[PDB]
Amino acid sequence: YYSRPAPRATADGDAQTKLGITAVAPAQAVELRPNFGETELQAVIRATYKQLFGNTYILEADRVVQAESLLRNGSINVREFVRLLAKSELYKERFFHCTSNNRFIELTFKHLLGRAPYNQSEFVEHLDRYQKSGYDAEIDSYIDSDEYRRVFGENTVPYFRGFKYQTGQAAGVFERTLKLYGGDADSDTNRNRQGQLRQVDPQELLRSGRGIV
Amino acid sequence: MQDAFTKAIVAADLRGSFLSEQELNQLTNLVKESNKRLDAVNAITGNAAEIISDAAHKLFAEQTDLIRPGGNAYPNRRMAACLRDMEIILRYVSYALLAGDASVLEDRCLNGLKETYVALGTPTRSVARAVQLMKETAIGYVNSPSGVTRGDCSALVNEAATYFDKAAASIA
Amino acid sequence: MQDAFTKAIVAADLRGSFLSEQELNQLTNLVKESNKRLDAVNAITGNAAEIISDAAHKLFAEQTDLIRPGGNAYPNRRMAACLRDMEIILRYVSYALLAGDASVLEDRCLNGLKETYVALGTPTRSVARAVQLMKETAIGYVNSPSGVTRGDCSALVNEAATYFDKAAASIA
Amino acid sequence: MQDAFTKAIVAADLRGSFLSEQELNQLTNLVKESNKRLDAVNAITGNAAEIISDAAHKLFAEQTDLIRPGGNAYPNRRMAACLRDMEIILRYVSYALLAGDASVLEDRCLNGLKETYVALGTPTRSVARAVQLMKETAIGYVNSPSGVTRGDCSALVNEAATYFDKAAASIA
Amino acid sequence: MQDAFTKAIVAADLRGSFLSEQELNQLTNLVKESNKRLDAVNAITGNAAEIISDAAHKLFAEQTDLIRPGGNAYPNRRMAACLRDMEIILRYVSYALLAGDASVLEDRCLNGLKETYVALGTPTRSVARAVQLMKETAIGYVNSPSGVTRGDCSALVNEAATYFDKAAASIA
Amino acid sequence: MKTVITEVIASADSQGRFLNNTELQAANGRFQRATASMEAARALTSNADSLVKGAVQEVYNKFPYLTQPGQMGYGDTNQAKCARDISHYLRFITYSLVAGGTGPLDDYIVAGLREVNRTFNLSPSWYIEALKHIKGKVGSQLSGQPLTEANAYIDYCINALS
Amino acid sequence: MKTVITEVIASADSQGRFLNNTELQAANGRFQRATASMEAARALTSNADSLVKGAVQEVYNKFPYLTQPGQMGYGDTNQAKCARDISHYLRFITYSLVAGGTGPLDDYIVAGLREVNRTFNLSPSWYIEALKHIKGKVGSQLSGQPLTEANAYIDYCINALS
Amino acid sequence: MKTVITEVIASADSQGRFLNNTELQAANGRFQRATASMEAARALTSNADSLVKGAVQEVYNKFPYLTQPGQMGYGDTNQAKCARDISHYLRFITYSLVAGGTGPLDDYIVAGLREVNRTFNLSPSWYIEALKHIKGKVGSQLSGQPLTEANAYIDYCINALS
Ligand SMILES: *[C@H](C)[C@H]1/C(=C/c2[nH]c(/C=C3N=C(/C=C4\NC(=O)C(CC)=C4C)C(C)=C\3CCC(=O)O)c(CCC(=O)O)c2C)NC(=O)[C@@H]1C
Ligand SMILES: *[C@H](C)[C@H]1/C(=C/c2[nH]c(/C=C3N=C(/C=C4\NC(=O)C(CC)=C4C)C(C)=C\3CCC(=O)O)c(CCC(=O)O)c2C)NC(=O)[C@@H]1C
Ligand SMILES: *[C@H](C)[C@H]1/C(=C/c2[nH]c(/C=C3N=C(/C=C4\NC(=O)C(CC)=C4C)C(C)=C\3CCC(=O)O)c(CCC(=O)O)c2C)NC(=O)[C@@H]1C
Ligand SMILES: *[C@H](C)[C@H]1/C(=C/c2[nH]c(/C=C3N=C(/C=C4\NC(=O)C(CC)=C4C)C(C)=C\3CCC(=O)O)c(CCC(=O)O)c2C)NC(=O)[C@@H]1C
Ligand SMILES: *[C@H](C)[C@H]1/C(=C/c2[nH]c(/C=C3N=C(/C=C4\NC(=O)C(CC)=C4C)C(C)=C\3CCC(=O)O)c(CCC(=O)O)c2C)NC(=O)[C@@H]1C
Ligand SMILES: *[C@H](C)[C@H]1/C(=C/c2[nH]c(/C=C3N=C(/C=C4\NC(=O)C(CC)=C4C)C(C)=C\3CCC(=O)O)c(CCC(=O)O)c2C)NC(=O)[C@@H]1C
Ligand SMILES: *[C@H](C)[C@H]1/C(=C/c2[nH]c(/C=C3N=C(/C=C4\NC(=O)C(CC)=C4C)C(C)=C\3CCC(=O)O)c(CCC(=O)O)c2C)NC(=O)[C@@H]1C
Ligand SMILES: *[C@H](C)[C@H]1/C(=C/c2[nH]c(/C=C3N=C(/C=C4\NC(=O)C(CC)=C4C)C(C)=C\3CCC(=O)O)c(CCC(=O)O)c2C)NC(=O)[C@@H]1C
Ligand SMILES: *[C@H](C)[C@H]1/C(=C/c2[nH]c(/C=C3N=C(/C=C4\NC(=O)C(CC)=C4C)C(C)=C\3CCC(=O)O)c(CCC(=O)O)c2C)NC(=O)[C@@H]1C
Ligand SMILES: *[C@H](C)[C@H]1/C(=C/c2[nH]c(/C=C3N=C(/C=C4\NC(=O)C(CC)=C4C)C(C)=C\3CCC(=O)O)c(CCC(=O)O)c2C)NC(=O)[C@@H]1C
Ligand SMILES: *[C@H](C)[C@H]1/C(=C/c2[nH]c(/C=C3N=C(/C=C4\NC(=O)C(CC)=C4C)C(C)=C\3CCC(=O)O)c(CCC(=O)O)c2C)NC(=O)[C@@H]1C
Repeated sequence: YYSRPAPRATADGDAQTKLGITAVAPAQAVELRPNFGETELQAVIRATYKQLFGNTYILEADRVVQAESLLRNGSINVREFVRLLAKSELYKERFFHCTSNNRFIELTFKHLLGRAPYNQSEFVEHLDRYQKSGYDAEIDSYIDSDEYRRVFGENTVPYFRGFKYQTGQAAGVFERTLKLYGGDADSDTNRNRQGQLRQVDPQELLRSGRGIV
Repeated sequence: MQDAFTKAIVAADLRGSFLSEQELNQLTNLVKESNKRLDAVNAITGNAAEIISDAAHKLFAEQTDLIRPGGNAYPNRRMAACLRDMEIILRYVSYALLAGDASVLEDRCLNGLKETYVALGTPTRSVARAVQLMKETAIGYVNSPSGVTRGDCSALVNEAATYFDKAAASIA
Repeated sequence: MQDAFTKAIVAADLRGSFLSEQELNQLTNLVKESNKRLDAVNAITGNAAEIISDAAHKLFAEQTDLIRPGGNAYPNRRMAACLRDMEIILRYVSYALLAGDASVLEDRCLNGLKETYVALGTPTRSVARAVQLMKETAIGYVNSPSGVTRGDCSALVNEAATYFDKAAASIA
Repeated sequence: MQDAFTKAIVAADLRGSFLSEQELNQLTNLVKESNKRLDAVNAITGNAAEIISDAAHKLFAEQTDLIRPGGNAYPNRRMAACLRDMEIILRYVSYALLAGDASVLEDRCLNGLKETYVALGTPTRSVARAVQLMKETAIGYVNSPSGVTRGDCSALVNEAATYFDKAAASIA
Repeated sequence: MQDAFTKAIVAADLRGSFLSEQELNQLTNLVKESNKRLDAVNAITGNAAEIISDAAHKLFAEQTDLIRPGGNAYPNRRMAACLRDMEIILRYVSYALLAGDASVLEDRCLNGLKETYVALGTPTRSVARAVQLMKETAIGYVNSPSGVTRGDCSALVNEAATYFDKAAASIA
Repeated sequence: MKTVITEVIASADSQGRFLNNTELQAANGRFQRATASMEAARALTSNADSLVKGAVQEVYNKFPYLTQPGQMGYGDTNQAKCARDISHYLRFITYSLVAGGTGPLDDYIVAGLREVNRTFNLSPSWYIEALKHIKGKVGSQLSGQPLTEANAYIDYCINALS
Repeated sequence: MKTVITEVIASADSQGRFLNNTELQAANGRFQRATASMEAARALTSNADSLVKGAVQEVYNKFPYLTQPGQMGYGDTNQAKCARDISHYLRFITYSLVAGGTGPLDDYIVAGLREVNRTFNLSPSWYIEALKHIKGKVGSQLSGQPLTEANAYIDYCINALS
Repeated sequence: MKTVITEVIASADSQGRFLNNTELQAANGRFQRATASMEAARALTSNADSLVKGAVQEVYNKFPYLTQPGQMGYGDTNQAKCARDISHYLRFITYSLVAGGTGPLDDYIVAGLREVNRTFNLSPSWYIEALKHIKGKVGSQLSGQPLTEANAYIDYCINALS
């Protein structure tokens, strides 16, 4: 009696595999170590490029050789490597110049922290930041922020934190990130028909609190 | 965020007006109850672990299938999640109770919870049930403490209920 | 991104052909106007602060309620947001004007703008209004400068207008 | 992830039971074929580069327009992406073949692919074609190796096919 | 970073003064040479690939051990690095040449380069050599173009040299 | 909005923990104080108007030239505004007292203060005087803790303005 | 420091690419312009002083009350400062013309402008007048492109100040 | 697409600022140069064909064995392709001149160049010759700046190919 196939009889994996989030859910974390083999280096590099650029395809010409060398000497940590990629023509061309600032913020949020944006205020602090100071100062505020430091603070490639309960999460990340992720073959792409557009609808943000400012 | 005080303010602001004397008297009295309010919260926090433990036992006695192979609370990993969730909801409820306002609870905790549960395939109904089971146990403590000055806590008790219920409803 | 030149190229590319001589003559002419074009831009940038300041004053004289409690430009932070936005739009417009193409404006700025405004509860109508108010003031400067060689800027002036208007329309 | 073994387990689990003796004998047999299975994989991997190279040539001979200005495989950048896609698909197929299960292929590789292709405007039909072209060439090698002990690989060959086809279908 | 103009400014600033007329005349004349300056740069950039290719060949003909097992340019991986490095240095040199100032090259590349090379076990000597080999080839082009207006480039040529040499020295 | 109560919740929430004794202690503090705070608010609310008149006025004495034609202080519209504004400051300081935190002040007034003021060429100085003059008057109608509270908040703005 | 030349180098460097035709075109633009720019600088440099006197002065006319005792414009120290400052602004503008970018202006004058001004209670307005008055005078000694250039930079500050 | 004009916009945009003098200077450069650029394009466009024939041809002289049976140069299909390709390269070079930036070249030709070439076993060398031969011919029909421009771009590819 206490052992009997339940009538639902869904597997453990089932719930993830049905959504297509099976790889990202408890994502694996890639760390660069104090002395690195030639393969660890090349894993880290592949993982960064895949996560920052959103599984969009980076050719052989697109790669940035210098940043990778500095990463090989030990002269920059992985966290610095991430900033160099993020502050780069190639990133800016894909997720910044073609989209709207509302679209970019949600992208960078996803790229540099696997979650989607928790609420409407997150858009206010990051849009005003951008008018006051550069793009660059904005990008820094992400890597500089404590949440980036607290998880994957140094020598760890950023990984999706969405799709798993994180402390101080808002509800309705889960759904929001599902709008952003959309499967292992999907990729956000500057160059698709109808351009680069926000998936996260603006009314669901307000659904989480909206204070004054 | 928001709470009882802040809220009343905001209202007042849109009228563009100083606070009504009547309105002050809401807050004035709200203050007076503070001490009661606090003890209420304290009681929950103090008994937290238990509240859950209890509720769970009852939940699983009722819906045997959850813990059967293929059910939603099986295997361990899932079970763990389910416990974790209960706790969270509780945590928020408490928060609200102190604030004297649902908001905090609605925004961080409830809003979009349903949809999550749907996508996962977790049965919303059962979740709701658990929340109630919790409710009852919790009130149990709020209402029957030791070493507190005896008096009437009903007002608070009911508000507590409401919070639990908003939870139950929105999840369900 | 894109601009007048690049655009024509792209078109040509899909046909698979060298640029038509006719088409060159569009660009050839475009070059000739450059100097005018530039000064136009320069005029906007030079007067930027003012342009906005002005437009705002007028906007608020008209729609008194925006600045009243309950309106959208109240309180301070909202007013600041509103000012900031106006400026941005302007910034882009200028960009376009130099490029000789709407694109930059459409893609960075206009795309999604309406819906944002909606979600927030910002009244799109008023936004549009502000854009126009700006338009007129801006043209004012473009068209009446000091120390510049006298000639006809109309062609540029109109294109400027169009940009402003695309803005107004898509927001509205 | 999943594979033949793991899968059978999971099935067994939902029934709530130890593995049927009958069911073991599926796996027992599966093991025996291993060696064949392996060589199959080895053959693909060994010839990878070529498989693709080949398939491509044929694909472009057929669908001339892809490589014409305005088509999907033009210019270089695009062409490169298309080769690369072909490789990825192949890679997965191989993986599956070893696992003895489609899953890996469906989840990592095919999942989302259609929609992507749509958004890009890439013509799904042609993609499917390419996959087949690959299929045939690949089987070619699997089935005609050198220095391997002679025997019957059909069973494996067909399963290989199926994988390719799941691919073709889901893309298309 | 810095360049000829900026530099002079900065100096002037610390004195607290407007630019001396004498000092202007440095810049005035610097401008005049621009055209020459530019073509110089253009020549390097145009021939880049070659410059390196060449220098390398010569470098390895001389120091055969670098390419032998146990040497520093072996195996492939290392060789690649070595080529890459040469190029970089070149790139920076060019930059300087345009700026009309050493600063950019030294700060971005040279400052710390020696020590790196040391820690790795790269023989700084050889690196320096390569830089020179490059120098000569490069000058070769700068100084012998076709279809440029004939005149004297010496002044620029020498400055070019110096840059190369700062490189050679700091590395060595 | 930042009040005592909201903050402790926030902090508790971030760490992912239940409200324990630590936070309640803090809360308690807010509630005990309230009695004084509340009193102060009742006092300001009542004399509002009079405070406002006095302030506006003051400003003009302090900066005569404002009332001259072609200036900002000149012509009724502006005077009306000037009044309004100070009334807004007055209502919000009262809100803060009651809310038991700077919160109301911060987002409603302090946020974006600078840029607003820059774009419309409102000189902080003015406001300040207004406030000071107020502070002085309040320094009669109130006493003891009630007073102290009133000050705190009034100042908080002075500092934000400057 | 941002000048045309520095920027293209920077951009080239970031991408990790040689300076190609694209950038040189840009450079060419600068240096062609320089001839006009340089001229303008020679003109400002020479009349510096006179421009400064005139400006400082102007400000006082515009804001009489400043010269009254107990104000900022009052007492020589302050006048000296006021002079100094205006001269500094002019010096950066001259530098920028020569450098061929806003660079010099941005780093000396603009960055931190606000907070300085806030903490010492310098009203932007003043500076502005100074500049405007200047602009007007410059609008005589110069003409054509030289003039245009001078303006651009002068304005750039007006905008930054406001 | 990278042209002078797009870049300055981009740079302006990143910093979040209006186009100031700095950028316009740069733009100006692009426009003045255009006249030469444009001329060059008209010249290449006209002689296209002839250049192409000559090039293709050259390649074969340079690498006789290609025309032998069982090789890549052999059989008309391949020759047709070879023609096509060189013609494509020429069209992009003309496009760049007009656009006033490498942009067009980068995106069509360069990006993905390597891998394409690898997978189909096209030897860069070939293309190169084609180009060189071209460069030589162009070195007659053009002169002065027009020429210089043409070269720059042609080379840019040589470098990318190698
Ligand atoms: C227990 C009473 C019931 C139950 C719970 C349950 N939940 C999950 C999985 C998740 N639960 C959440 C929920 C939250 N995310 C939030 O942000 C909040 C508060 C705002 C909650 C409460 C999430 C995100 C997950 C998925 C990720 C994770 O594991 O952390 C499961 C497991 C289902 C799965 O496949 O993941 C379960 C079982 N379900 C029951 O059976 C009980 C009735
Ligand atoms: C209500 C569910 C229960 C109850 C409560 C009750 N409490 C009091 C009085 C006080 N309770 C507290 C508790 C705190 N004050 C604080 O500052 C903190 C945080 C550190 C706590 C935990 C205090 C200090 C008082 C005042 C002194 C006292 O103990 O009485 C009362 C008395 C009525 C009042 O308004 O104060 C009551 C009724 N009584 C019930 O019926 C339930 C058991
Ligand atoms: C001013 C004329 C009107 C006004 C504006 C207003 N806007 C917001 C909020 C936002 N506006 C935007 C604008 C943009 N997003 C972009 O990406 C771009 C282009 C780069 C623009 C121009 C965005 C992002 C927001 C949200 C973030 C924020 O809050 O700043 C508000 C505030 C709304 C609120 O309730 O929070 C306002 C007031 N509103 C008016 O009343 C004027 C008519
Ligand atoms: C048009 C809105 C108004 C106007 C413009 C105008 N400008 C010129 C000529 C020139 N203007 C410039 C301006 C620039 N060129 C640059 O390189 C830059 C940035 C560094 C600017 C600001 C230049 C250099 C010229 C040429 C020389 C000159 O000043 O004459 C004209 C004349 C037409 C022509 O250039 O062929 C005109 C009409 N003047 C008006 O009347 C309009 C109100
Ligand atoms: C080639 C046989 C056919 C073809 C394919 C094609 N694909 C793209 C672009 C993309 N393809 C993918 C797909 C994947 N990403 C993955 O990770 C996987 C496996 C898990 C796949 C299969 C993606 C994401 C892109 C975008 C890449 C990017 O943005 O850099 C193109 C290029 C289209 C474009 O405009 O970029 C092409 C051509 N299309 C054909 O015409 C062939 C028949
Ligand atoms: C099938 C497509 C073709 C074929 C295969 C075939 N292979 C064997 C036997 C073996 N092949 C291997 C290969 C491996 N074993 C390993 O451990 C590894 C990885 C390190 C490899 C590559 C081995 C070890 C064996 C056993 C000895 C042997 O090679 O003969 C058979 C024989 C049947 C059997 O082993 O049960 C066959 C048929 N032969 C063909 O002609 C098919 C087209
Ligand atoms: C070639 C002429 C000689 C040579 C070079 C060589 N270098 C390395 C390793 C590195 N090269 C560099 C240099 C730079 N990286 C940068 O970012 C810059 C600009 C600031 C430079 C100039 C660095 C720092 C490394 C390490 C990172 C990497 O490997 O990419 C090697 C390989 C040695 C090793 O163990 O890494 C070599 C061979 N040495 C020779 O033999 C030639 C004489
Ligand atoms: C010096 C290393 C060799 C040389 C150079 C040289 N150049 C000129 C004149 C010019 N050079 C240019 C070139 C450019 N101007 C630009 O704007 C750009 C980038 C887009 C370049 C590359 C120009 C335009 C001129 C002006 C006249 C012309 O038609 O070239 C000279 C003549 C002196 C002068 O400065 O005008 C010289 C000597 N020629 C040699 O023989 C040297 C070996
Ligand atoms: C009083 C010391 C001086 C004065 C005031 C005055 N104010 C304005 C314009 C504005 N006043 C404010 C201030 C606020 N509005 C808010 O929403 C808040 C926060 C709740 C405050 C503090 C605002 C925002 C404006 C600008 C737009 C508007 O019209 O509301 C003016 C008009 C200036 C102008 O139109 O440019 C004046 C004159 N008047 C005096 O006599 C004193 C010098
Ligand atoms: C002139 C219109 C008015 C005036 C001005 C005045 N300024 C100060 C003090 C400072 N002014 C500045 C400005 C600058 N210092 C710099 O280094 C730069 C950038 C190059 C600038 C623009 C600064 C920084 C100060 C602070 C202290 C100092 O003297 O350096 C005063 C003194 C005010 C005080 O209390 O500190 C005055 C009066 N003087 C007048 O008469 C006009 C009203
Ligand atoms: C000419 C020097 C030699 C030659 C060429 C040749 N090319 C191919 C195949 C391709 N050539 C290209 C080139 C381009 N197509 C583009 O879209 C672009 C960017 C605008 C370029 C540069 C491409 C992409 C292909 C591959 C696909 C196709 O068929 O077009 C071949 C055929 C190789 C094959 O394997 O089929 C040949 C032979 N022919 C000669 O005679 C010279 C040796």
